[PDB]
Amino acid sequence: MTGPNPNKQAVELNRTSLYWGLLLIFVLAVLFSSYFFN
Amino acid sequence: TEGTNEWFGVDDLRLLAVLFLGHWAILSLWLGSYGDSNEDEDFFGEIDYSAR
Amino acid sequence: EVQFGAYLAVLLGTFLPALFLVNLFIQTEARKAGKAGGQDSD
Amino acid sequence: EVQFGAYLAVLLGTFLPALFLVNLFIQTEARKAGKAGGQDSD
Amino acid sequence: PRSWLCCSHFFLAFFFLVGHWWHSGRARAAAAGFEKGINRANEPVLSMRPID
Amino acid sequence: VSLWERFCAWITSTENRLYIGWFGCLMFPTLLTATSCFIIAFIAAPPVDIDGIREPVAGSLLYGNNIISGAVVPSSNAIGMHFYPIWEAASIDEWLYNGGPYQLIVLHFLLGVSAYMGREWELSYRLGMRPWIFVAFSAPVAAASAVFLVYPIGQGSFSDGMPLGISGTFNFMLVFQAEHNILMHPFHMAGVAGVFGGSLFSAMHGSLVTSSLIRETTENESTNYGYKFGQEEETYNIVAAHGYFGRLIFQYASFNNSRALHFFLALWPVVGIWITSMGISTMAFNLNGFNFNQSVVDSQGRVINTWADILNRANLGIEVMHERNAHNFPLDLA
Amino acid sequence: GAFHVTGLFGPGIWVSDAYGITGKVQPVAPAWGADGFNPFNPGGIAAHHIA
Amino acid sequence: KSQINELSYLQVKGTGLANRCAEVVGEDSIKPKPGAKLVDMCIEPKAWAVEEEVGKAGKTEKKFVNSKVMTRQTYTLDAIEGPITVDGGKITFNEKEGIDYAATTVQLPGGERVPFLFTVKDLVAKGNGDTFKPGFQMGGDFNTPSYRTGLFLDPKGRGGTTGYDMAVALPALQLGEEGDAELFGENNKVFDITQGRIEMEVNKVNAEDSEIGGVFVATQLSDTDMGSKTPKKVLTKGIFYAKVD
Amino acid sequence: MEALVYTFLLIGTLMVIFFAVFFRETPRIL
Amino acid sequence: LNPMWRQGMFVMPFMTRLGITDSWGGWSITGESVSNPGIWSFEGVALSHII
Amino acid sequence: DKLAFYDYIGNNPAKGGLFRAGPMNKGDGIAEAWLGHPIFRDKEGRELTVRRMPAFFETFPVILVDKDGIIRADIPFRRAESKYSIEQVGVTVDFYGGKLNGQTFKDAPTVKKFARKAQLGEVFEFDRTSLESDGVFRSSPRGWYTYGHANFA
Amino acid sequence: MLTLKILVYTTVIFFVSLFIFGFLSSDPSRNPNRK
Amino acid sequence: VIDYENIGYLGGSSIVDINNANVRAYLKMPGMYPTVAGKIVSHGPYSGVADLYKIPGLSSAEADVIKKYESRLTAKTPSPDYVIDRINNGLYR
Ligand code: CLA
Ligand code: CLA
Ligand code: CLA
Ligand code: CLA
Ligand SMILES: CC(C)=CCC/C(C)=C/CC/C(C)=C/CC/C(C)=C/CC/C(C)=C/CC/C(C)=C/CC/C(C)=C/CC/C(C)=C/CC/C(C)=C/CC1=CC(=O)C(C)=C(C)C1=O
Ligand SMILES: CCCCCCCCCCCCCCCC(=O)OC[C@H](COP(=O)(O)OC[C@@H](O)CO)OC(=O)CCCCCCCCCCCCCCC
Ligand SMILES: CC1=C(/C=C/C(C)=C/C=C/C(C)=C/C=C/C=C(C)/C=C/C=C(C)/C=C/C2=C(C)CCCC2(C)C)C(C)(C)CCC1
Ligand code: OEX
Ligand SMILES: [Fe+2]
Repeated sequence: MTGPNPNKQAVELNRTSLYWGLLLIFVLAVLFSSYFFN
Repeated sequence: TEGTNEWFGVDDLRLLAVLFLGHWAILSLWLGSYGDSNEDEDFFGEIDYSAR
Repeated sequence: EVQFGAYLAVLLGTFLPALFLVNLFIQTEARKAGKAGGQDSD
Repeated sequence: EVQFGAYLAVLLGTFLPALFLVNLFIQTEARKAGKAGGQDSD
Repeated sequence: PRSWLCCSHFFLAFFFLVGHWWHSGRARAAAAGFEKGINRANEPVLSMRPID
Repeated sequence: VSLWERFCAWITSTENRLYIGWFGCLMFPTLLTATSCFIIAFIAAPPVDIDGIREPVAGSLLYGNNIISGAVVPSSNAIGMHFYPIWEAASIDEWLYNGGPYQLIVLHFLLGVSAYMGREWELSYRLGMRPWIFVAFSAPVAAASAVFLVYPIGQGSFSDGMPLGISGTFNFMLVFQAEHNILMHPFHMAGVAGVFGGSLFSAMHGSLVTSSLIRETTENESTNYGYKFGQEEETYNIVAAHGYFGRLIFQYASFNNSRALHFFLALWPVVGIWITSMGISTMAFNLNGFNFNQSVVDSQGRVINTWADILNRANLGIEVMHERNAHNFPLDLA
Repeated sequence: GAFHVTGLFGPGIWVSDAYGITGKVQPVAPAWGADGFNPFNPGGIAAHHIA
Repeated sequence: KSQINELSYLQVKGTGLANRCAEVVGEDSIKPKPGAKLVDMCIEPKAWAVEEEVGKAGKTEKKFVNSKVMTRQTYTLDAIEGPITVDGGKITFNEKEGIDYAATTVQLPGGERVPFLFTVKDLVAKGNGDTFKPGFQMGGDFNTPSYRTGLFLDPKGRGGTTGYDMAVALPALQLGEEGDAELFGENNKVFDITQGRIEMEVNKVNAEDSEIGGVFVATQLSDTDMGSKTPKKVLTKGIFYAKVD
Repeated sequence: MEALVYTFLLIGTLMVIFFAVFFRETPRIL
Repeated sequence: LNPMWRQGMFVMPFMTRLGITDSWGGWSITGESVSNPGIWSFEGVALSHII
Repeated sequence: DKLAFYDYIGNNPAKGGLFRAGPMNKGDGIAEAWLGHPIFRDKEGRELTVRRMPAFFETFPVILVDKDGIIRADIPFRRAESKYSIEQVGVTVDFYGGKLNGQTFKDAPTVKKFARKAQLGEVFEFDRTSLESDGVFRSSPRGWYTYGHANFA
Repeated sequence: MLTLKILVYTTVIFFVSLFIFGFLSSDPSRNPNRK
Repeated sequence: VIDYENIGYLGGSSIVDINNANVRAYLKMPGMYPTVAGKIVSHGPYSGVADLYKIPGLSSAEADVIKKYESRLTAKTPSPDYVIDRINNGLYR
């Protein structure tokens, strides 16, 4: 190895942006399912 | 020709030059350190710690 | 007759990205509980 | 002829429990980076 | 009498291969000094690199 | 200073990630070739004439198998014991038909496992350890060489060798039962006692240590975090677990010595698998197990059945059905 | 363009006729003129990657 | 030859020599006697070809692609006996005994394995003239038996003269008035006999040694596994050798 | 189509064997 | 009547464009049989992009 | 038709398998009608009953037994040295009730087809094209309930 | 097929010679006791 | 074959077939195994019991045991899968 990277950061996702990203996936799952099942 | 009674499976003459250049190419590496040493230096141990 | 590879498209198109976004929230709350120093940091 | 509900059994039997065990590790390392207080706690 | 000889001298010839493994593991380590165990004062693993 | 001494210093260095050693010079090229040919022959390999009757048995995944049925098929009955490499096959298509990769995998396996065993010796020498972990590993090396090497020798063909698979294993065990009667043989009996006993004393020793652990944690955190690595304090009250087992059976049946205790865990399985692997070996040369068929008779002389006669009728069912086309003559001499 | 395409040290490009009946991998000699910029000329591909 | 007969058994084995027919030396004429009986006719093919749908430039006419044999060295026929009867117009041959079948398997492009029984059973040869000459050329029909004798058991355990006759691990197929008649073809195992046409051509004779030998060409039909598939036409070529006595 | 799942399970199992050997949590004294 | 572009082959016309016609099975896209394609066949390219 | 429907081995819960899935109609199809009760008689005229498959046996050889236990006819595995084949004994089949109500088949091709399906209890006409019924028996909900709640306990 | 065969005898007696001349390289003296 | 007629004439009906029976089927007739039964099985298709006297290499004693059992011998249609395994069909006591 070498030394520890000084470019370590942390990732954040608040409770607000969770519900956006969940609803984004389910609505795209509702929309595109009917075409994939054909 | 499988069940021929030939030495080390050497069917063709070309396979010998493979064998001789394999043992000797590492033998010459080995003689670069353990060769050209004193063949007349003994010990009364069970194991020798002479040199590299 | 429907395409039987569409169940794998939809149910992994739901679950794999949605379980991803849950993980970024759980480690967010763990860092906030990590710094806070009380009863949950460990 | 194979059962087409077995793809959903296996590929969710892999991914859903295996993505679960990843989450318990990521929040474990976030709590350790949370308490440590340097460059990553926030 | 073939099946008695091929199943008894074969039977022994594995256990004498185990005798090559026991008696040479001890003899190589009796020559080196650590057949009785690791020294508590000087452990060789502690004077090595970090483990990785 | 020399190039060889700077190479011997690296190849015998314990400071490597994995110790290579001088046995790794012929462990790693052997086992990586047994591996890289196994993955290809298990996934994509055409069917193989195993019975020598030109009825090719599918064994790979691309030819409609699964994890259970798919298997690297042994070589042909037509080849038998002959050495069959790639260069003595005149094409690879002729090689893969006649059971090619079974000999390439097995012969590079038994060299690599007998070199993995010597590698366990070598690092014990360079670390200051007492040497004999590799003697305990002799017991699966004895058993691997019994079903892949010794049993094809005494039966005269690699086609009787063990198929590299899961369903092929149970084709091997049942046909070995009908032709050799392994269950009545006292060396399979001495290794069933080796692994039933081995799994007993494993879970019996592992429970008495975990029973007598010392308080070093709280009830919230894990039990395992009361052991710091490399500590010098003993992590369990060994007097406590001795007084428990000294009352569970009686007093004199308990090892107070932990060294003699941890030796008996290494004795019992390993001796049980040395003896078992020389059961397959002595039954490779058709010295079969016991045969008590028609042993109990009345005074009139009529045969009274026993449990061995019921066991015989199970052996007669597998004997008349194994290799159902390969036989032409009334006695399975092979 | 000089070795793989022109077949000096390579197989060449799949070429074909005008109507998709015959086609084979063959070396393609480059066309340097204004005919090289005809994109249905396979010689323009060899002339491009060389130039 | 007599050069092969010089060797002992330990010098031939493992060398692939016993597979190969002899080489006759020189050319002359030999006359078949009234009681003339052919002694050591061996046939060995040197090339194989299976009739397929070939991918030409734009067309798909049937042509022969060749193939690589995969059974190793087991293709040669040997020891074929038979009397040489003299019809007035044309000399004839009818084989009687000897190893007159050699099962083998060739592989096509694509990975398809085509087994076929290579045989000369019940051969009626007819050739121009009476005496064997370097211009002599005889041939005729032979009967191919099936590749499997009727007591062969398939993977389910079904044969023509033994075994079951239904899908033994599918016990709900024989339910109803129809039964299992949807898979009827894979239950009925039919022994099949087809025809084959070989064309031999003598070109080198010894009369001082009474042994002939030349080039043949044989066509026949591959196997079907008792009606499991459509058999395919197999052409082969090679060299033979015979002792005319 | 069916054997594609079996292959993905096998090489996916050999991935986590690779990461467990080389990216192991290295134990340290003190 | 069944080329590679009917069978939905996507990356396979990119191997045959630059000069790969044979395979280890023995078939070819040009239809001419081959005894040995050597290393660079369809299986050789696919296995070498993995390595 | 309901009473003869219980006299059928495909309704036994001890015939299914574990990793085969779905209803029992996936087994052989939705039943349509009762084909009747075949009665087997030889050329002598005595009544032959087909020996029935037990629940253990997946495969079972077709055996025709008269009233006292003597083996009178079967379907032979080994057809060479055959001493009890249907061709020798000359077994005719007679149906009674069902949709084959008065019928008699006398030749060996047809009698062997009904002798195989008579060891499976009664004889039914199924509809195996509606649910893509493959041809192996499943288990009843009696069998599945006993599976879970005894592996749970 | 006689070109592959040449390649194997190179690779075998390369590593076999590393094995043979490995233990001839004063191999008992390579212990953690001394030297 | 699923439905093969003349299964009985092979071995067990005590009226044997000629061109389809095993050589074990002629063991039940005293006098014919192995010599007289060996010639019948070896040669080609027969059309009747009168063709049994056409065998090349018959004695008066070999025709005698055929004359005894000529009511029990009968000839049927040669189905070619039974005609191959007439010396040995893989049946052993
Ligand atoms: C280095 C480790 C190693 C070892 C031990 C082997 C061993 C073997 N390989 Mg393998 N192989 C290896 C690496 C190795 N392979 C690698 C890295 C590859 C990838 C290129 C292959 C690829 C490969 C293929 C593709 C095939 C083999 C095959 C074989 C077998 C026969 C090859 C042969 O002729 O050996 C040559 C051996 C010798 C000439 C003998 C050397 C032994 C020396 C001389 C020591 C003896 C000392 C002597 C007795 C002292 C005498 C003193 C005197 C005074 C009397 C054999 C089991 C073949 C096989 O298994 O087919 C079934 C086969 O087809 N191998
Ligand atoms: C209650 C039932 C029972 C029990 C407990 C046993 C117990 C045993 N039987 Mg047995 N048997 C039974 C019933 C039973 N039998 C019945 C009913 C039959 C008749 C069908 C048989 C027929 C039978 C046969 C025919 C054989 C046994 C054998 C054995 C032994 C197996 C141990 C073994 O092979 O490991 C030893 C370990 C190995 C073989 C593995 C070696 C693996 C090498 C070292 C490394 C492999 C590494 C791997 C490739 C990769 C590692 C992981 C990687 C990611 C790094 C053991 C004593 C075998 C025997 O006698 O011993 C040979 C044997 O051949 N039995
Ligand atoms: C010996 C001289 C020589 C010859 C014969 C060729 C031959 C060729 N060159 Mg080449 N070239 C040469 C020297 C030569 N080159 C040199 C010295 C250079 C400088 C390094 C170049 C740089 C060059 C480039 C950068 C391009 C060519 C292209 C071409 C091809 C032209 C025919 C064609 O399909 O273009 C078709 C013509 C075009 C695609 C015109 C490009 C204009 C763009 C597409 C406009 C749209 C842009 C916009 C962002 C798109 C979105 C808008 C939308 C609403 C439409 C042909 C193979 C073209 C090529 O490879 O295409 C296959 C190409 O793009 N050449
Ligand atoms: C006590 C529990 C129980 C029982 C007895 C049944 C019984 C039944 N269900 Mg049912 N079901 C249950 C719970 C139960 N269900 C629950 C909780 C759900 C919600 C998920 C369902 C959802 C469900 C559906 C959607 C359907 C049924 C159907 C059926 C019928 C046939 C099932 C079959 O063939 O099994 C199949 C056999 C197995 C699945 C094997 C059993 C489990 C094995 C032993 C593996 C155990 C798990 C393993 C250890 C973990 C592997 C993990 C790995 C992949 C990573 C049968 C009457 C079917 C039916 O006919 O309905 C009309 C149907 O369509 N059920
Ligand atoms: C008066 C009237 C009415 C008249 C009638 C007469 C009458 C009264 C009759 C009744 C009498 C009657 C039958 C009573 C007898 C009672 C009796 C014994 C009945 C039980 C019957 C029976 C069959 C018993 C025999 C079975 C038995 C218990 C066998 C014991 C087996 C045995 C000796 C095992 C030892 C194995 C062993 C060596 C284990 C140690 C190895 C091991 C890894 C252990 C782990 C371990 C051990 C340690 O040591 C310590 C330290 C630690 C750390 C540790 O890990
Ligand atoms: C092969 C591997 C497959 C990889 C797939 C994995 C990635 C998949 C998921 C990633 C995308 C996640 C999007 C997260 C979303 C997210 O977290 O939002 C938050 C994000 C930025 O938020 P901030 O900058 O406030 O973030 C603060 C941080 O603390 C957290 O982000 O917003 C966006 O990036 C743009 C807004 C998109 C928000 C969606 C708007 C549309 C609303 C939904 C519309 C549907 C309803 C329609 C009704 C008609
Ligand atoms: C695909 C498939 C299938 C199916 C399956 C399913 C359908 C499943 C489902 C499942 C489910 C669907 C499940 C669920 C579960 C859930 C859970 C487990 C949850 C939990 C919860 C919780 C966690 C809660 C919480 C809370 C709240 C919210 C509030 C308050 C607090 C509390 C805590 C209470 C089957 C097998 C048939 C077949 C094959 C395939
Ligand atoms: O190869 Mn496999 O198994 Ca021994 O026994 Mn003989 O050989 Mn065959 O038969 Mn049975
Ligand atoms: Fe312990």
